[PDB]
Amino acid sequence: KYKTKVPSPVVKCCGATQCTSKPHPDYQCQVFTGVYPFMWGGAYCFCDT
Amino acid sequence: YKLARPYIADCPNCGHSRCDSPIAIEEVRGDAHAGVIRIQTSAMFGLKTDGVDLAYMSFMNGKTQKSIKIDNLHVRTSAPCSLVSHHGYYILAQCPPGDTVTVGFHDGPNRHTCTVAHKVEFRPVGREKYRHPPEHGVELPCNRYTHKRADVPFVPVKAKCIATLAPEPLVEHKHRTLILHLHPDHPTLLTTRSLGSDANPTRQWIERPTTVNFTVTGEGLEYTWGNHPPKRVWAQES
Amino acid sequence: YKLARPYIADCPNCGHSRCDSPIAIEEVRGDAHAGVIRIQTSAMFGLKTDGVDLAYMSFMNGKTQKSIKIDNLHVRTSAPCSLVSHHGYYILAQCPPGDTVTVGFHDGPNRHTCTVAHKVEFRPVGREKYRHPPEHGVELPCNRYTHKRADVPFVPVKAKCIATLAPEPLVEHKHRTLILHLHPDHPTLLTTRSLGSDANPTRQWIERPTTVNFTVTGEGLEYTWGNHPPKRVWAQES
Amino acid sequence: YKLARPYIADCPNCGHSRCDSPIAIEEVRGDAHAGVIRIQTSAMFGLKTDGVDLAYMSFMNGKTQKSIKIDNLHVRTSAPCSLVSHHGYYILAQCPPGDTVTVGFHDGPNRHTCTVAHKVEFRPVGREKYRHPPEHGVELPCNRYTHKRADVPFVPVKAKCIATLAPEPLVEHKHRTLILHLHPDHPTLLTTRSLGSDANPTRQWIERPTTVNFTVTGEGLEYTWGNHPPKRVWAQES
Repeated sequence: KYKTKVPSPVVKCCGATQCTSKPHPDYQCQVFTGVYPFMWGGAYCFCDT
Repeated sequence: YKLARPYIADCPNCGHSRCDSPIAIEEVRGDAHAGVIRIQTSAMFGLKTDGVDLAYMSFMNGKTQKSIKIDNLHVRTSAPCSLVSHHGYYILAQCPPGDTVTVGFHDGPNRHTCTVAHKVEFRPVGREKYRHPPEHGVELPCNRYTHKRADVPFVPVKAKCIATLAPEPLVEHKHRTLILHLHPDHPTLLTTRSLGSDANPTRQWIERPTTVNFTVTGEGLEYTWGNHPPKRVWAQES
Repeated sequence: YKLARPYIADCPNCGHSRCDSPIAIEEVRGDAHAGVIRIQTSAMFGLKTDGVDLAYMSFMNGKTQKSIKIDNLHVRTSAPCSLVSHHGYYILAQCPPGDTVTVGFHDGPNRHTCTVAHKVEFRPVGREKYRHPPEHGVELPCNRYTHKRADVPFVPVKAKCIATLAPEPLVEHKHRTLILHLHPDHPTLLTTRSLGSDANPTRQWIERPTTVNFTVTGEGLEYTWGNHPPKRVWAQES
Repeated sequence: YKLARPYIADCPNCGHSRCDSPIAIEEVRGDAHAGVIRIQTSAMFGLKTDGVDLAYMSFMNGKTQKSIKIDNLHVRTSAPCSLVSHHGYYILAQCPPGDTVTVGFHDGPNRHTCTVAHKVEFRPVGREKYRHPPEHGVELPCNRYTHKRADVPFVPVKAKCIATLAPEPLVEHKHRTLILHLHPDHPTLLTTRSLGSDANPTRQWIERPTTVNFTVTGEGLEYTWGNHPPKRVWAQES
């Protein structure tokens, strides 16, 4: 019986974020670009893409 | 000895305009079919300024890390919870599911509560899934926690924990055939097999006064009648 | 009647605020299909230190013997509940479940809530159980209690309690046939028998707009349609 | 604009037997699939003596436009709740479930608090309604209402609420035939029709790993997996 751990995600405003692998059993990440436009969208960020 | 002490923390869910709360929880294990829950808290019982006691707590209550005896720092599921043992960093209380553990301040007309959600997987692993511990009847598989401290955490255990029941089936042995006159007042999982060489792999949930006839090899049979682990009968003819 | 002075009783689940609390239920008696419950509390209602009143109570708090007006001390099963009559150690109140009674002060000391799990009795009337009295027409048998202020328990007494109804049955009398177009909003027991020169021993459960055709001899039929007592026609329209 | 004056109104349960409250909720709109609530109160929120503000309300209680801060009169579930917008006679707030809203003054021994059990309404917006916001999935259009006023009632709107998602219809391509292994974690409506010459008129509610095979003519098919409006595939091995 596993426990799912969802930690807060690494957001880089005005730059790419690259995944850092962790040996947790079904560790999965995905990098999503252009997540939050100018100002609010779910985080405030000056940069869009 | 514990290496952490209570602190004010943003709650996962607390009342809006009160989310800047004191008293919080880290993780909880409730994977048990036990009525007891193992808590890793940051609103710690089993920690005073001196460390581990059995009836004292410490908290940062919007104040500072300090202790008093259990009074203002209350565990709850959403209703009261009575602790059993305190072990520093880890707290043990009964708050049966362990998916919702609520540390809350219950003074004045207002009702302040921070509640923390947990990543527990409580699943069947026994011979049946069943009700949480009461006081009555025979146990069934659980994954309880230790009920005393060692000062850091309480250890994980598999054992068997209490379950309610009703009068066990009136068995009648007769020529190669065994009738079970049943009187459940509570849902029982009935599992059968003959113990001779006849398979009889028969699960059924039963409730209410009914009869269930089974074949026997004449060389016993098991009928497990829920809220008990396998019960077995035998004889030259059964 | 309201002899002697109140006492505390152990609350099965209370906070760390109290536990040795007042207003800790011993028994509750139901069978009511009204929303009323007769409660036996450790604390005495209808008695203050002045002796017998009708809207004041007294309690041993396990810390103090004092009385108040019912305001600060409110009964609840989630929301507040208003008492109706007091008979010393017994309360009679409108508060529908009675299965669990939670008496708490959200004004008086700390945030006190005692919640009690205790004795109850409830029964079907023989058609459908209900515990809501609306203002929808006909009533069915129920239990209620007296409002004794003098001679300890309020004696059980039969009463009439309004039941939920639904859009009334469109009866259509026809030749040798009486079709009952029924339009429940709630499960109705339709029990019928014909009247006059026929009589049908026929139970059926109805819910949702349906038709149910019955024989009639030209001399009507009785249909009892759940949450109503017999509605009968003896028409030559039949 | 708002201009419908504050008033008092009777609320079923306050204090013990108190019911003479202002600030009492009359009507509720729960059009949202989120935990936000649109409230119609007797008391006017968003208006003080100064006219229109963003963090003041007004009420009568012996007054007619007397105002206090939205923290003095505090909304709660069983913990504080902070409103978000005022549209006069209507309040709109975030209160943790949006299914229990209690607007109350917990000031002094007379404690008036009105509670109305609010609701969350889920209605088609794709080709099916959908569940409350969770961790899973991504936001989709939901039934809702405006969450800011006009400078009296808030108006309906489609806004965005987190949908429970789970794996969408996992298509398995075969010779012009598509079996759709779909694996919900939540009640999803599966609607189909082919977009080839054929059609597959099938509404079915699904939960958990199942298959639903459909014919195709090699010219596509639609599967709507409710909470979304039609999704279409066209002549793959479809």
